[PDB]
Amino acid sequence: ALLSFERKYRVPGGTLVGGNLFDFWVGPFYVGFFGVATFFFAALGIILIAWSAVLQGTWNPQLISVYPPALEYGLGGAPLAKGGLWQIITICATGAFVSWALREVEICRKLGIGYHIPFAFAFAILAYLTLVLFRPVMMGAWGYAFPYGIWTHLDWVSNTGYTYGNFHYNPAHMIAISFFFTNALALALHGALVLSAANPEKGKEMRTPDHEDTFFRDLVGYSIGTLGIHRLGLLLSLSAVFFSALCMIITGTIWFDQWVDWWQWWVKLPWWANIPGGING
Amino acid sequence: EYQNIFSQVQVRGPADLGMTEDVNLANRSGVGPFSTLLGWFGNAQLGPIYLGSLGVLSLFSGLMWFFTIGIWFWYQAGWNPAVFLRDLFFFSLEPPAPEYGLSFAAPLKEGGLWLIASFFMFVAVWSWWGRTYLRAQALGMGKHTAWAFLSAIWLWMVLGFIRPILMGSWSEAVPYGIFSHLDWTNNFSLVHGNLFYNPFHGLSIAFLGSALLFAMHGATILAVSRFGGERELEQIADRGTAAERAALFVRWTMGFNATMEGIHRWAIWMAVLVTLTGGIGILLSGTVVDNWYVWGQNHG
Amino acid sequence: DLASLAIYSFWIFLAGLIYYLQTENMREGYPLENEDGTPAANQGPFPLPKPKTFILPHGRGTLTVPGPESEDRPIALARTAVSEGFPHAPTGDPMKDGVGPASWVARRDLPELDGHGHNKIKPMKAAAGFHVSAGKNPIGLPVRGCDLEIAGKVVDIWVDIPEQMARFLEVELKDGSTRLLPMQMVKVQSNRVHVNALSSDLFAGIPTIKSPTEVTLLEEDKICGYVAGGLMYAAPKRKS
Ligand code: BCL
Ligand code: BCL
Ligand code: BCL
Ligand SMILES: CC[C@H]1c2cc3[nH]c4c(c3C)C(=O)[C@H](C(=O)OC)c4c3nc(cc4[nH]c(cc(n2)[C@@H]1C)c(C(C)=O)c4C)[C@@H](C)[C@@H]3CCC(=O)OC/C=C(\C)CCC[C@H](C)CCC[C@H](C)CCCC(C)C
Ligand SMILES: COC(C)(C)C/C=C/C(C)=C/C=C/C(C)=C/C=C/C(C)=C/C=C\C=C(C)\C=C\C=C(/C)CC/C=C(\C)CCC=C(C)C
Ligand SMILES: CCCCCCCCCCCC[N+](C)(C)[O-]
Ligand SMILES: CCCCCCCCCCCC[N+](C)(C)[O-]
Ligand SMILES: CCCCCCCCCCCC[N+](C)(C)[O-]
Ligand SMILES: [Cl-]
Ligand SMILES: [Fe+3]
Repeated sequence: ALLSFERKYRVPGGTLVGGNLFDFWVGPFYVGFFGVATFFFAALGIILIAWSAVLQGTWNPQLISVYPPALEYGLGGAPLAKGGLWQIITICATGAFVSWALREVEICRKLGIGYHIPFAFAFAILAYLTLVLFRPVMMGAWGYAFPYGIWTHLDWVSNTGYTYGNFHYNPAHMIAISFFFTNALALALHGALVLSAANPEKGKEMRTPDHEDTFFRDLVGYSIGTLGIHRLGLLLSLSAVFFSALCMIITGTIWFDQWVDWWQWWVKLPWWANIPGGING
Repeated sequence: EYQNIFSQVQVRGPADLGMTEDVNLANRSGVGPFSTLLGWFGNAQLGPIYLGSLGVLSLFSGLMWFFTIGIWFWYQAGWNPAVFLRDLFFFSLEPPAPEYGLSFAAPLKEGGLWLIASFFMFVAVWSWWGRTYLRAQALGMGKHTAWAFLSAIWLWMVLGFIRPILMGSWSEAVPYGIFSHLDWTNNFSLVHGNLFYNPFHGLSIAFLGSALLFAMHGATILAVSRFGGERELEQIADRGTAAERAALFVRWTMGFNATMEGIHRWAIWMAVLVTLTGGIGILLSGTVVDNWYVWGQNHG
Repeated sequence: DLASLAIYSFWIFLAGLIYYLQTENMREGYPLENEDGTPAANQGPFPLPKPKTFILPHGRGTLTVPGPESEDRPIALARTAVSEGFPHAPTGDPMKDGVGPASWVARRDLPELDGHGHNKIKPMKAAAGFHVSAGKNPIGLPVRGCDLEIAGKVVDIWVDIPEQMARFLEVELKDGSTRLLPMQMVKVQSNRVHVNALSSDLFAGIPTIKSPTEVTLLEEDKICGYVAGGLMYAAPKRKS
């Protein structure tokens, strides 16, 4: 199961731990220690979800939902019946995500490339632990974390984001949505740019990177360039998730009231809080 | 180890007047300055920008739409700058009252000013759509940007044009304002019974997705910039080691593989699908389906 | 129901898309091989795509993909076990033969061209009014390896005329010859350029360019792979 050019790269070494022990592949997949650890925490995980049905109810995956321990349990332990399963599954999830990230690192070393890819993964894991750890621990109960269920984590969002009025008024939520919208915009153009040059009009020759910069300059008067649009891609994405964890850890800890009323500090500024007219006052 | 998120050294040469081909050149401006500030991240040359017939029509219409709303903001602010700066996020230009329906002649202070700004917005965006097409044609390139731009237009058009006509009223559209179009997005979900139960809303989020793919692709080319991976076309026409390692990191990590041109096929489609499914979800909401919780109760 | 047909009409369209996208990602690297090089039995569920053929600019022929995939170079590896999936130890010097981190691809031995047909990369001393506009100027600074010893000095910057950015450092060694260092592999400091990848004694092993005014796709890969491979194969000498 090798690519026609792949043999030269499958040299031993680069492992973080274990050495030449787990240095080997299974078909297209590289294993390493952390491929073993990932499959460990993974397989251990699915066992406990599948368990939560002997005691939870049906087998329909649209209905399985491992909810966290109740609020009365605090950060203390809980029986596996009601919440205890959640806590262990959360460990296997983290253990599988960290093992996945360290696995890519071993792969990066074998290839002699930069570590930029597992680093970008880290920001996703940060946002995950924000919701199932830091945001509750700081709150004092595991019942504040979202449950692991298909349509039941959407009900968590709809109930959590409405406890503070309309969530759109959370300011970091505002900034976080912006990057998500822009990064999506940035994908759209970058994907079209490369293709529009490598696949030009029928019968014409492959356009150069010059034809790409000339396009943007004609269209908006500036082109970020080939290396720029990639630096831009990494930032818009990591910043989107960044504020999407920031907007959560402030919500309910440093600010627990309606998010729309937070904006009153701007309206209630002394130099204009009393001039009549307009909407407010 | 050195990363590659900022440049250590900057070089600069004569202003790049760009490729020529069948471009008009008479509509290219004097080159702008070179900002060292941008040069650290990406490029530093500003301009030259091309402004044709359509380039002016859109830019004119766009200022016309922009100024129309702000005039209304000044009216609401009592022509007072303090009330303007304070209540800025709160002012709004709402569509005509539902009593008028699709009647194209409503009073200004009761929605007529809305349709004025919409006409400017309608001609500004479309004249810009045609601008993105002819800028590709003038260089003999694929029009893929104009085609993906249509997807954004699609959602935009459904939000404030097709759906209002299908529901028989202008009042179903979106008002122009910051805090106002946020509340519109809210109540829409509530009038139609939680858009979470909309299957197209779920897919549109899933493709939004783009943040995952654009995080990976950016990190991968930076990771292989040591082999000149940022030169993405010459690696298509002549695969280097930079494209081989990039393919094998994807192979060795998750399984299925990706070519240099192959990954951009994923890229453009991940984005265009965001607003593609999104427009379909809004189009059916209210016109065909009145409550997505009730629709989802029948599993379809 | 209308909305139910819209959501099903989509999942059909989506599955066709995944098929389309997953085939287009088979142009390079397929057909799959075994470790010995014979074609593999299972080649995945998806079939190879229709050949598309690129028109290369400036009269450089065509590229039809997918096409005859060959190394066009010798690989100095050997099996470490008796069954598939196992690493291959090098039978020589992995940096000279070019395997693993130090692998290079036998691309065209021609330089890349800008849209006007000129060389994309030229040294600054031959660059039409190109200069350092910001940051520290690495010309004249000594080059330090991963072993804290001085291997040479920078004598020029090879710039990217169209995209306007530094790409290589021309580093003069003791014997007077110059090598090129990838810019993303050197650390330009206030008083020296530090190369974490190589140590001082491997700068002579860097591939030399044939023409002093121009560098090649093939030559670019041989240099970057060499310097990048030194991250792994200069293990008995790397402190910082
Ligand atoms: C009624 C509901 C409320 C609301 C309440 C909330 C709530 C509640 C939350 C958000 C959050 C978010 N909201 Mg909000 N929000 C609403 C309206 C909106 C609208 C809109 C136009 O309507 C938009 C665009 C957004 C946008 C967003 C983002 C800023 C953010 C989610 C993305 C993110 O980074 O996740 C971060 C990504 C992750 C956590 C993923 C982590 C994945 C891990 C690392 C790996 C998992 C791998 C898995 C096991 C793989 C399986 C693979 C196997 C091979 C099968 N909101 C309304 C007003 N919003 C969330 C947030 O802030 O998150 C920080 C959040 O919790
Ligand atoms: C921060 C944002 C909110 C939130 C709000 C929403 C909203 C809003 C939506 C989803 C949607 C989805 N969410 Mg959620 N969700 C959150 C956290 C998670 C986490 C997690 C561990 O952090 C996971 C795995 C999921 C999983 C999912 C999928 C079922 C679905 C599509 C995701 C997608 O396209 O991702 C992008 C990634 C890819 C496209 C790559 C492929 C990944 C595949 C799809 C992952 C499948 C995971 C599978 C169900 C996990 C089973 C575990 C087994 C051990 C394998 N959510 C947080 C709390 N989620 C959408 C949906 O359709 O819901 C019904 C939707 O509308
Ligand atoms: C409380 C609010 C409701 C809700 C109600 C809605 C409504 C209502 C809408 C969305 C929409 C969206 N929602 Mg929702 N949604 C909720 C929960 C969520 C959550 C979450 C739980 O965190 C998330 C992540 C999302 C995510 C999203 C996006 C995927 C989607 C918009 C796609 C897009 O790119 O728009 C951004 C892109 C555009 C708006 C296209 C713009 C195109 C035009 C041409 C751009 C230019 C305009 C103008 C000329 C620019 C001027 C330029 C100047 C320089 C300034 N929703 C809850 C349940 N959501 C939309 C959708 O598609 O739903 C299916 C939608 O209509
Ligand atoms: C910058 C952050 C953005 C991003 C980036 C990103 N994601 C990444 C990477 C990067 C750079 C990778 O390199 C890595 C990868 O390999 O990608 C192919 C990854 C990845 N992003 C993934 C998914 C993903 N990314 C998401 C989002 C994003 N990814 C962000 C927007 C989401 C969303 C929207 O929530 C998801 C679901 C995976 C495809 C992959 C990491 C796969 C992984 O960690 O595998 C190890 C784990 C297993 C094989 C199985 C573990 C099983 C558990 C023990 C089960 C129980 C716990 C679990 C939480 C259950 C419940 C979920 C409920 C909703 C049901
Ligand atoms: C201070 O300086 C001044 C005042 C001079 C200038 C300042 C101006 C200001 C402050 C402007 C502020 C503008 C704001 C706040 C704009 C906000 C816009 C937002 C948030 C819009 C959101 C959504 C809009 C949508 C979805 C629009 C949809 C509509 C269309 C795509 C087309 C519209 C169609 C119309 C009108 C039909 C026309 C009909 C015919 C027959 C032509
Ligand atoms: C957000 C995009 C704008 C580009 C950001 C410009 C600030 C970067 C400054 C680089 C600092 C100089 N140095 C030597 C540390 O690289
Ligand atoms: C020279 C001052 C005028 C700048 C115009 C405003 C910026 C437009 C976008 C960049 C184009 C700059 N340019 C080349 C037109 O001068
Ligand atoms: C690329 C994978 C995209 C993620 C898929 C998201 C699934 C949600 C789809 C809505 C559910 C439709 N249906 C018929 C089950 O109701
Ligand atoms: Cl950051
Ligand atoms: Fe790219």
